[PDB]
Amino acid sequence: GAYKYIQELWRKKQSDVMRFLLRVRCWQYRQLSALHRAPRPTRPDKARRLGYKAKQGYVIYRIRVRR
Amino acid sequence: KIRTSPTFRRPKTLRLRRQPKYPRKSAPRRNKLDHYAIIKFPLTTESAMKKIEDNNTLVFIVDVKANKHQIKQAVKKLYDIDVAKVNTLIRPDGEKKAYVRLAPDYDALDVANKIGII
Amino acid sequence: GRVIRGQRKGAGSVFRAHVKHRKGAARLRAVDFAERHGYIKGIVKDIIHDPGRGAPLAKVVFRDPYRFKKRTELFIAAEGIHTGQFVYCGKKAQLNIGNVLP
Amino acid sequence: VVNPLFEKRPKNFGIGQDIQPKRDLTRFVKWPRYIRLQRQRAILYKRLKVPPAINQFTQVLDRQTATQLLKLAHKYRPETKQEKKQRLLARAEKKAAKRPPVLRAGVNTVTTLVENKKAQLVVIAHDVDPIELVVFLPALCRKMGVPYCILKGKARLCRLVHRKTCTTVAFTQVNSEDKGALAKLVEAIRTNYNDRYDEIRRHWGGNVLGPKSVARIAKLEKAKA
RNA sequence: GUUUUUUCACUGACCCGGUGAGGCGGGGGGGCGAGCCGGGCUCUCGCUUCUGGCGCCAAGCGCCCGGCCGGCCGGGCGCGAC
Repeated sequence: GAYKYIQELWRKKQSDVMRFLLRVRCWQYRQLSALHRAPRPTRPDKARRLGYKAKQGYVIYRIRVRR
Repeated sequence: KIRTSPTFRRPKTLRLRRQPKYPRKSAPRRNKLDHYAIIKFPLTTESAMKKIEDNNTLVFIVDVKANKHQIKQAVKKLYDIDVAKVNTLIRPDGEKKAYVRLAPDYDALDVANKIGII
Repeated sequence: GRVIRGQRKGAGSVFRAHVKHRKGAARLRAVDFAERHGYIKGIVKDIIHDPGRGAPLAKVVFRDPYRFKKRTELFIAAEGIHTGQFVYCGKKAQLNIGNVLP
Repeated sequence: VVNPLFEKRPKNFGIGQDIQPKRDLTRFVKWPRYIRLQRQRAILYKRLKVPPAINQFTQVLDRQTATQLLKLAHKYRPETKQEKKQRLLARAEKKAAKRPPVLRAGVNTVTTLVENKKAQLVVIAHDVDPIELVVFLPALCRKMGVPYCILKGKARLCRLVHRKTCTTVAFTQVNSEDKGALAKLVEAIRTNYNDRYDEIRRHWGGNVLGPKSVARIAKLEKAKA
């Protein structure tokens, strides 16, 4: 099943693959506004767990909090 | 085809007009400032009855919202008469007083018998 | 426990500059192709007094190298500038007074 | 015959002498924040040392082979929404009065039949935006002996199915007549991905500077020789 | 090789300055200088400085393309403006 392969792939955030993807997206997300609508979940897999079904009426925003 | 200006201005996108699937309110709210509801009562004051006999006018008490145009039809529609001009002042009481100067083809003191003031 | 005068000066409202009759921001002309690779000619219109500046300014009206309009820049007036003097600005412009170059 | 008034009136676009013409400024436009953003994302992919699990979606099936796989994949359209209705009229003919092979779309219903070895071929799309959906799949097919191929476009792979986009497409069992073309597609795929995956694992993307920064190194090479 | 690590420039986040983000970087066509008996090259400039005018909405040279009776009544597209 596809989701379990993305599941453990998101647990190796220290990896060469995910030290690139979390670094070039963290670039990308700073250039967009502080609080805007994401067209989809960045993680389909993680949103599966938290109850997001990909039907009409479910909304996902991508907001930043100053650290 | 090349960008002639160095500023990307937003392109003029098509917009559609309001086609309502239901009207918001069921009917249009009726004209509550009628020609009866705009002129309350004519003043029968000695100063007013002087103004009617001396200056070819009538003195009405008018609803505070009224224009000089609305009165110019209000006195025309209800008394079959014409108006030279209207001079509206709001009294210290808080009500409007229209000095409806009648055109000289009609008589002011004679039409005061029609409205029933003496 | 009262704030000192310098701390109050930093805030604003009262210790701000009186920029009403100030005849504008004394700055150069913006760099473009007619500054970097060659020169451009613009005439000195009138030397003028800026209230809140010891030195006078100069309305130097250049022709716009791109648009039909005619641009006007508030320069710091060099000593020996006069009205109707041609002030040239850019790389290939000469080395004399007012004549700005890199 | 000729008109002597018709005069050549030329312009001298030398600096200051005459006004400039309406020439190309496309590459000096202040673009919207989203157009600037997506462009210098594509640039960071070309500068930053891209790890080879992401770079393997640049090694794509070429122009000549892509259309050949789509040709046979166009035989196996999963039925249209209105073709669905046309099966349940062939139903109450027998009641009142086996299935043909298709493609299997998505990452779930492909990767559940890569370990199972019920896929004779996998068709990966290269431009899945949250890449992690697919990153594992080129590696997965190498272990289970399923020939994986990567295509240029998730939309054009989503054309074969009746949707907007589709990430992956697999062949389970095919028509006994049309095994020939399906088997010849495998050899050009298997010997271009699966037989050399350990070469794909040592294949780094980006680390290429700007073309005026690359062209300044050439100046610092042509000065000492 | 692997890491600790001083030292040069690298850009790619990140910061700054200007702009109405208007010609940036390579390369070529085109002019000044250098070397071989029309020849193929190493590098330089690339158009406005004698005066309180004028300059925008292209002339020019190409090429297809609308009628009526190969001759008569126009629009569009390229260099010009690599």
